[PDB]
Amino acid sequence: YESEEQLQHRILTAALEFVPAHGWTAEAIAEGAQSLGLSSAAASMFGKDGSELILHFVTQCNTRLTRVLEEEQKLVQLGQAEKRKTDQFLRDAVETRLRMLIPYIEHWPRALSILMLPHNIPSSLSLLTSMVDDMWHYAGDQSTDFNWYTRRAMLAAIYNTTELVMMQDSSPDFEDTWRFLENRVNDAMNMGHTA
Ligand SMILES: CC(C)=CCC/C(C)=C/CC/C(C)=C/CO
Ligand SMILES: CC(C)=CCC/C(C)=C/CC/C(C)=C\CO
Ligand SMILES: CC(C)=CCC/C(C)=C/CO
Repeated sequence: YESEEQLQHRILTAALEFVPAHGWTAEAIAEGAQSLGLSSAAASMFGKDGSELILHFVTQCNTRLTRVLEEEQKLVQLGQAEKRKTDQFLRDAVETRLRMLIPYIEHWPRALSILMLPHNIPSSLSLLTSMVDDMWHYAGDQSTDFNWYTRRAMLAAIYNTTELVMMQDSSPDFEDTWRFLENRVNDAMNMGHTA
């Protein structure tokens, strides 16, 4: 027994395994359904342009991030890890989140162009905003903050800038991307005295 919303969630999760081979397409969705033992006809629950699969992927990545940040916070509470200052915390959080893209990196510029279509932009912006909100919550944010916008605008700019750099990066294990991110974070957290 399971609801329709749950059923569609499970199919789209399974479809992700096939995006590397087939792109953000109905074909990936149909392979996902079949990999679960359902009919390929279950792809007909979804559109053809890939928007639902991509938005599903972004949401899932944001959920995985919060679970990672929760786990890391628990290590801190048990005395197994140091509490990181904000610059290192943010660098690690953005890296954790962007690494989730590595298996899909050849397809990620295409996904970004689809997330920017007019009918997707409100949802893509909500998801970005929720992501940076979450990151700041675990970085130690207070419920009430006069710097609410500045913090989120800055962190969104670091994230998106680094994402663009990563789509050009051929260095081993994206070395050059994480060095860029480190510099962007260090400069944003100490903007008054940057080079
Ligand atoms: C603020 C503008 C103009 C674009 C950002 C919206 C966008 C392209 C989001 C892509 C997906 C993303 C970065 C998700 C993070 O949760
Ligand atoms: C690759 C495509 C089609 C779009 C790039 C995604 C965006 C919106 C990048 C701009 C984000 C940025 C560099 C800073 C925050 O606005
Ligand atoms: C774009 C901003 C600042 C917030 C997301 C818009 C919104 C309230 C969506 C409801 O799901």
